[PDB]
Amino acid sequence: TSGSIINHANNLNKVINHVFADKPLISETMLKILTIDGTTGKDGYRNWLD
Amino acid sequence: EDMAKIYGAVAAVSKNVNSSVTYEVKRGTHELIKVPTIPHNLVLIQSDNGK
Repeated sequence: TSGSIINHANNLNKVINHVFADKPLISETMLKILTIDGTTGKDGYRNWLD
Repeated sequence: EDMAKIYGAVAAVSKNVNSSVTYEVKRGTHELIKVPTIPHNLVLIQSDNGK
């Protein structure tokens, strides 16, 4: 349903913004693995959480 | 510190619910003008002698 997809997309962005704010929840070692393909750290974490 | 980050993220999701909406119902409503004088169209024509 469109409502479920819209709700999930907005909630996913809100969580990602909060986890990366201030001191990031996940370490730099994980970000290196997720960014090895050229994607940004925020983008790589968002896909993996999904 | 990790748990504080996790709990705060969940709280933000819970605060994304929507309470209600508010709007103004005005369609179909028009203003009224006020006409001061009645438009009579009568004229009196009389001869000079008054006949």
